[PDB]
Amino acid sequence: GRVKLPEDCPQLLRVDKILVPVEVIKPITLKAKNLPQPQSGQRGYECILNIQGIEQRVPALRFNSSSVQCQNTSYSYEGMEINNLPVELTVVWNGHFNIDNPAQNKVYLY
Amino acid sequence: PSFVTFRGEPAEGFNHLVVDERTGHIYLGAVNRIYKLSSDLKVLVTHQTGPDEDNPKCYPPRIVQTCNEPLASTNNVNKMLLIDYKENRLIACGSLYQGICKLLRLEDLFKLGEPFHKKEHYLSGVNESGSVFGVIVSYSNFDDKLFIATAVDGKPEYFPTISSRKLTKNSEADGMFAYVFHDEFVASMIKIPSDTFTVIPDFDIYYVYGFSSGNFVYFLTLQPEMVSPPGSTTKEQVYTSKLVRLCKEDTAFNSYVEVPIGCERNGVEYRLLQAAYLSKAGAVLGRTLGVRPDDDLLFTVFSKGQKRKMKSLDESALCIFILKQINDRIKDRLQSCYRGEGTLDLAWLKVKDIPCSSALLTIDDNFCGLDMNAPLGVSEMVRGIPVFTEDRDRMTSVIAYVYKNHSLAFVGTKSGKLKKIRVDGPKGNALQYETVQVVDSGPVLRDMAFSKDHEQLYIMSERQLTRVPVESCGQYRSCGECLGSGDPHCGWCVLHNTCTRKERCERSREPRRFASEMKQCVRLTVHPNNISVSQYNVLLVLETY
Repeated sequence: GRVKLPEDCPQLLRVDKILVPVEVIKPITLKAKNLPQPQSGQRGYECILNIQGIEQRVPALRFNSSSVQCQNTSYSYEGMEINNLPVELTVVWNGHFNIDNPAQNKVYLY
Repeated sequence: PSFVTFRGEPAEGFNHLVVDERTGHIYLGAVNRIYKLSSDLKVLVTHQTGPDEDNPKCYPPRIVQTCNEPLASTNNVNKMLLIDYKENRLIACGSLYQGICKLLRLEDLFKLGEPFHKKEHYLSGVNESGSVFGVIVSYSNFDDKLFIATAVDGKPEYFPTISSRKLTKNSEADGMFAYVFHDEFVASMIKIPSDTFTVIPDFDIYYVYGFSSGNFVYFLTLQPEMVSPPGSTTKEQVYTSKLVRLCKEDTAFNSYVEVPIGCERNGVEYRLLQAAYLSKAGAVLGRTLGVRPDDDLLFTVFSKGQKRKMKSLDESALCIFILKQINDRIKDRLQSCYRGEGTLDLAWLKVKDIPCSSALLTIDDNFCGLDMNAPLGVSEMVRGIPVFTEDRDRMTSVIAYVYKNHSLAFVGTKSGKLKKIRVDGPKGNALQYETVQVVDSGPVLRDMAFSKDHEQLYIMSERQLTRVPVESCGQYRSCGECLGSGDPHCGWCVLHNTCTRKERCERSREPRRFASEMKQCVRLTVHPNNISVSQYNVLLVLETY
């Protein structure tokens, strides 16, 4: 569990842009590094999308120290105002613990 | 004196217990909890496996996919527990996940991994504790695996009752619980056929005990009414207790064998296995038994009749099987099939009876099984040698060990008592003592293990674990009394003037230092036996032998 070096820290690595169509059931695979294995008394991972219209909480599975995936779900925003809406996403585990997002990767709902 | 114990730390529940050979630390499986305890039964660490929102009906549990059925916080029962020394961890398989298994680190109980994603990662819907068993066998790398049997609950498509699975080094690895050899045609697993389910609705295999011997793996199982008892249509279910075996080496699963097992006492039938324990005889039992030092033995416990596996009868009997004898029965059976005589006769597996094919073969104990005359059953039920029978209070569990060549047997009771039995068919006698370390009102569980040092015997109850010492000879004050009691553990440590076991007496090995029989005591005589009150300071001579 100890982190002496900055390279080793828990963070989400970027992949080709995450495209998400509205009203489509799709999984969102993620890559990352040094994801912790939840210890006793600690719950699993969730994907939180910060959409002003609706914030979605989808639970996810941590396959290994470097990969995650939100489960099949569909997303939407109300308005039909703009085609491409980038959304900040926060990966959390054990409820509150937010994993660091240096790149600040976002999900594009189109 | 009081016995050291661990109360249900969760006062709430308890299910399985195991001891680490090196450390002596005791790991205890329970509902919603897995505990690590010291030899003394002090609480080392508590793990929360428990209450998870879930539903038994749902296939791939909520995490993988959405389930229409409503969820409720439910209890996760520890179905199984197995120590993986090589991996330096503990496999603690639960339920309520569709039976997902967990890996806890040996020292701290840190969760190394718990594979949920694939179908193999799910063992069984079954909520019941102890209905599952298995063995972990390991070798150096590029040689290895886990054999596990579990009940299906009528899930035949989802899970295999018996399987040969993979245990990768990395707990994170996806590969875990994958079948050793998977082929489109045949996989290292045995499923229950759908046809058999339709015929008998409820059929299910419950695995009580399991152990590795030589180079095989045996399981004591309970099954349903299939040609026993005869019945045209479904109605009542009665069970038949049988022995199962596999070659460790058979990826194909061709080696499967299944013999019904039981024993009878004066015209009374004891068909249902409560528990079993593989062990050694030691010089005493082995000699009269006619065995080699290495040869194994299997102590077992059976209830009377075929009825009510859920709640069996009080009448119970402790029987015995010599592995050589069972091996013979199996070899005898195989050499017969190879004769081409009769059918395979395994009702649940093969509905339509296929015939045995004759062939030229050298039939040995090594025989792993062949493509033709494939998995087969057995006609002649193997009878066991009876030892002790309790009518009033049902035996629940058993263990045994070698002490100074004498074979001591331990038997749990429905009452919460342990019996210390010297088996003396090969010698000559019966039950030496009974103890209530445990729990005066209500019973003991099959997981009953002796410590590594073999000083104590941890006895598990639904509520508590109790460290019952294997002898309490100290109660006896004199050589006459000590040897008088007869409980075989006790001897008179002459110089110490105390009553205890051979191990306890320092220098007992030396001559006349320790007394086994009353004759050895002590005999004393005084020459002036009678002396008058008037006399004083008279010389007396003492003769002692």
